[PDB]
Amino acid sequence: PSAYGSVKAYTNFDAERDALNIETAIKTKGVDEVTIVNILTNRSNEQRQDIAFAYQRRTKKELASALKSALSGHLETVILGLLKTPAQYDASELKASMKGLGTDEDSLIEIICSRTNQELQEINRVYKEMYKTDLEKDIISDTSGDFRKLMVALAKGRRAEDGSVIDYELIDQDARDLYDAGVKRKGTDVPKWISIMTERSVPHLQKVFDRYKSYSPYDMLESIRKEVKGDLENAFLNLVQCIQNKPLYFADRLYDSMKGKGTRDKVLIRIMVSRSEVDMLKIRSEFKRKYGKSLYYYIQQDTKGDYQKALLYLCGGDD
Amino acid sequence: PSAYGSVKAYTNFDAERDALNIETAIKTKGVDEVTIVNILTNRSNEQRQDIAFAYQRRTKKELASALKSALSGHLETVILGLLKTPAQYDASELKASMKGLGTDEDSLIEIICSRTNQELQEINRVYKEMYKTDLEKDIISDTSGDFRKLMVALAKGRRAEDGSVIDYELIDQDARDLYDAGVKRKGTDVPKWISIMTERSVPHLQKVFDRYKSYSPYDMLESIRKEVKGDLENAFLNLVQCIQNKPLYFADRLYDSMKGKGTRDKVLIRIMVSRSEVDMLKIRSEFKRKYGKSLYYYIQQDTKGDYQKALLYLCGGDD
Ligand SMILES: [Ca+2]
Ligand SMILES: [Ca+2]
Ligand SMILES: [Ca+2]
Ligand SMILES: [Ca+2]
Ligand SMILES: [Ca+2]
Ligand SMILES: [Ca+2]
Ligand SMILES: [Ca+2]
Ligand SMILES: [Ca+2]
Ligand SMILES: [Ca+2]
Ligand SMILES: [Ca+2]
Ligand SMILES: [Ca+2]
Ligand SMILES: [Ca+2]
Ligand SMILES: [Ca+2]
Ligand SMILES: [Ca+2]
Repeated sequence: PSAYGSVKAYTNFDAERDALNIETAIKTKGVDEVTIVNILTNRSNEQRQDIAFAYQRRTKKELASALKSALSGHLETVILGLLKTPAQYDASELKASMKGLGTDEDSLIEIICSRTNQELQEINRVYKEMYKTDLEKDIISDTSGDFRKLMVALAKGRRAEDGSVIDYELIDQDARDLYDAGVKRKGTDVPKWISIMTERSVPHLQKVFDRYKSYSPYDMLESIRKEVKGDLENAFLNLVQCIQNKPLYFADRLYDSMKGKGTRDKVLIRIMVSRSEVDMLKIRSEFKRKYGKSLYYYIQQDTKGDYQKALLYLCGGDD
Repeated sequence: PSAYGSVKAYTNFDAERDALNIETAIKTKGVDEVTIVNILTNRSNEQRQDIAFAYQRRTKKELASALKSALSGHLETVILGLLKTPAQYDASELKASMKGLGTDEDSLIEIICSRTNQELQEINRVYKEMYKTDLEKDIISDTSGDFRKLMVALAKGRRAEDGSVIDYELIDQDARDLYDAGVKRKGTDVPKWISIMTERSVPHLQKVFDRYKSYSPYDMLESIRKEVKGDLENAFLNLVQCIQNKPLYFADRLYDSMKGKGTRDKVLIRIMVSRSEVDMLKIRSEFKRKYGKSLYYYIQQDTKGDYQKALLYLCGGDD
């Protein structure tokens, strides 16, 4: 169990009682959204599975579809998201980003770039069972060129596992190689860049990016903005952020989702849901440090209603 | 479904008739090995299955069991081998290689590196279906290290599968990558090697190896002999030979089993049996081309008795 999540297993818990309470609030006049939120936002993801199992034993009807009926708008999205397992959620999100004409580059990049080997292995499995097809083949189908190559590599989830040993020689070499394949020469050797950033372990790459500043006038992120463009650039920039500092990566995505006019609800929700039981505490930490005010504070200003309430619960506090 | 095999189905078949003559030969005084070979080594594997059935039905005893008792030495091994189905044979040999302290690396490598996806799948099914445990597990328990990773990957039999289109860009990239991962750098990146050599299709790798010769002063085989050692080396050398020219791979194996004093009978017998209905013609072709005389010739010189005849029948002709 991750210690940096914001949402934790409810101390004293009973699935069957929750199921009853949920249904009650669902049957009530005008629906008792408040209750449904108060319960689901304060139960771990695994406890939610049990509640969905119990609710079906009582009503013979699937909790998800029931709640889908009683709810609507952004709130519905949030709840239906908190009910799926992490892999199911991520799988459905990856499927959604590729559904129809076009590709939601942003969201495809976000998931594939931040998930770990362990998380990806489970996603590939669930994605197959859920959509009777492989994530890979789906990815190869909606993307092309170098972006496709990069996304396929990351989705494999075969990055080397971090070793107890620091390979200073390899770090330097990988550093020079990154400089030689880009800033140092006209054009770019994208395959070399891809090879290294997807195969080396994160800890190792973190040091590589540091050594890299010793050979290049520009750091990795900057060098990227200069060497590539389009979806490719977007991908590398996201991936490098996830390697250097993931909690920070998400705090920035969260900031971008609310900073301006309106709200990019699709992004805000996915993060608040998927990272609630992972590193929400570090994210809030990085967010508060960088922007001056709490994440909580931004959510208050950008959202309202039960929807807001839901998000503020997943946030955890820092009011 | 193997136009290049030397042993093909006997036209006027009669599982019954054959079964009878077998029983007669077995019950004859001193045992009539001559007619037993004359029959079994001229009937297709699928046919021998029917003969085994008709025989069991008539004697209430198992043909294999009967012959094991009636025969001995090298002949017994040849016959007992021919009675098992391709999958069953490979399975047993495979198991035979790992049973007992230590591991017969050569036998294990030969089978794992030369079998195609289809053949491997059926072996995986028939293996557990025989020793009540996944082949992979047995392999993992007997193997260790880089050697293990390679054997496990090959065993899965999930190599890319063979297309229409030649991917020139990928052929070059793989070659350059193989060099960058081996001869060009201090040490070796065994994972990248395993990755490329186990996941790309054979027609593709053949070109990869040719193109590789454009980056390195030494070809793949030689590069391997310099980059790695022990079982790992042994495996790679075999694997690459199977990719470049399988019939030649086997001709070379057959030649090594007889070139010197005595005879590595196990190897000779396994190849003669396991390849008799697959590519024995190309193997004989490649053999005569490289060594001057025919395979028939070498077998003739290295073996005698009824054992000799069986091998000569499995071989084909080309006196
Ligand atoms: Ca209401
Ligand atoms: Ca609804
Ligand atoms: Ca699409
Ligand atoms: Ca788009
Ligand atoms: Ca450049
Ligand atoms: Ca650019
Ligand atoms: Ca806003
Ligand atoms: Ca005799
Ligand atoms: Ca015997
Ligand atoms: Ca053993
Ligand atoms: Ca050994
Ligand atoms: Ca080397
Ligand atoms: Ca060596
Ligand atoms: Ca000899």
